[PDB]
Amino acid sequence: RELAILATAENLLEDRPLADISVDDLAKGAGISRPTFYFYFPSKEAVLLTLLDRVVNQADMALQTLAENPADTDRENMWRTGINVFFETFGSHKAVTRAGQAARATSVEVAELWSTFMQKWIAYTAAVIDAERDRGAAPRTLPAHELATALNLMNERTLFASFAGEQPSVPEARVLDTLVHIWVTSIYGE
Amino acid sequence: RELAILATAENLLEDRPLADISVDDLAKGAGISRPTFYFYFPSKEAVLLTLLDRVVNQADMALQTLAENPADTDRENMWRTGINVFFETFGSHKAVTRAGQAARATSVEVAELWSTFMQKWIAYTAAVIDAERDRGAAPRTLPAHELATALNLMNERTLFASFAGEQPSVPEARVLDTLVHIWVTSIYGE
Ligand SMILES: CC(C)N1CCC2(CC1)CC(=O)c1cc(-c3ccc(C(=O)NCc4ccccc4)cc3)ccc1O2
Ligand SMILES: CC(C)N1CCC2(CC1)CC(=O)c1cc(-c3ccc(C(=O)NCc4ccccc4)cc3)ccc1O2
Repeated sequence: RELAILATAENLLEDRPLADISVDDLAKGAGISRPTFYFYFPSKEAVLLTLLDRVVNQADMALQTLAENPADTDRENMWRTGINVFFETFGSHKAVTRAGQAARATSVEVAELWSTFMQKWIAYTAAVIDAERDRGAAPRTLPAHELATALNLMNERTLFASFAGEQPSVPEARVLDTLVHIWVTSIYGE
Repeated sequence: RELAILATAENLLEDRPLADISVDDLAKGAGISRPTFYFYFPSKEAVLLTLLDRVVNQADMALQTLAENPADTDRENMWRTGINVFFETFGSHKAVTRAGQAARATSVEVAELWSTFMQKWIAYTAAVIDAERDRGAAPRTLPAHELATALNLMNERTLFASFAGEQPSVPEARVLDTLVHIWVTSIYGE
């Protein structure tokens, strides 16, 4: 029933925003009463928070698997494989991504959830850039953590604008090549 | 009196969000009645739209002046000078920038205003990258317009996160050097 509320909410977010979705709409869809819904979730906001949490953790766990299982290819394809975890994971959950992003303005818990994982992904990127510099593969240019921060923020804004079909945006079919180019040139360039 | 409403609103946005500012608060501050306020502006939303419009046009006009008056320095400093128009202009109007950005979620007019200028600044960046490639200064890598789009979206997200003191963010004293590095390496790198 928890899963049916989550699936119903993800389905309804494809067609319209959270503002335009009611607890009644969510309960109706999961085959339960308004009061039974409130046993599982304090609000329609708490339902989005859970969905965004699953997407963010799915992305995180897939990046952990990648880190532990290095791909055997040139650095450019190694980087593409990694940026692709975020392209595929968030790109398979566009509605939750769109509404998760809006909800950062209004929800302290969503803002904190996003803040914690971005800190984690930036720190991993900084550690990878430092390891590439120690092994002599990348030159010592910007502070690694400041470079990693800007490249992660770029990816957040650029992936999400592509997913939303925003004007302006990189066409979704071109966004992965675009971000890999900028990571590789900015990390390895003198 | 229009100017006094605008100045009052900019002042009040330093201390709290638009949601927490009333028409009465804006009228009080400009030394006028609620009804006299509504002669000048249909809403507190229309007041933000005007303020964001002044900032965006101040940025645009400063970039036009730069384009017409090339700085006489190496390419790296030419690019820094340009990114600095956005750093200084939006950085001198942090509260309007912060609330202008939030208001994109809720205001079609703010979303369209932002969309028009980003299209204009991306097109200028694409034309500059193409001119650098025609003169043999930059290699033909990514489509210029897709590169320009990603670099402009990076700058929007990275400048605004710095201004807001977001976690995570590039410290404001480091953000200009960070974006110039990534523009120069991604535009001139092979
Ligand atoms: C060549 C060798 C030295 N590398 C190859 C790559 C790897 C191991 C060592 C393995 C990997 O996969 C990898 C991945 C990231 C990464 C990618 C993208 C984001 C990213 O886009 N985050 C912003 C974001 C968040 C949420 C929504 C949208 C955007 C973050 C980190 C960094 C470093 C890596 O090292
Ligand atoms: C070396 C020679 C070939 N160039 C030198 C630079 C120049 C002439 C030719 C002159 C210039 O000043 C210049 C500036 C931009 C520019 C910079 C930043 C943004 C930018 O950050 N926009 C996103 C944004 C919007 C609003 C808030 C925050 C961020 C856009 C365009 C591009 C191209 C230029 O050509």
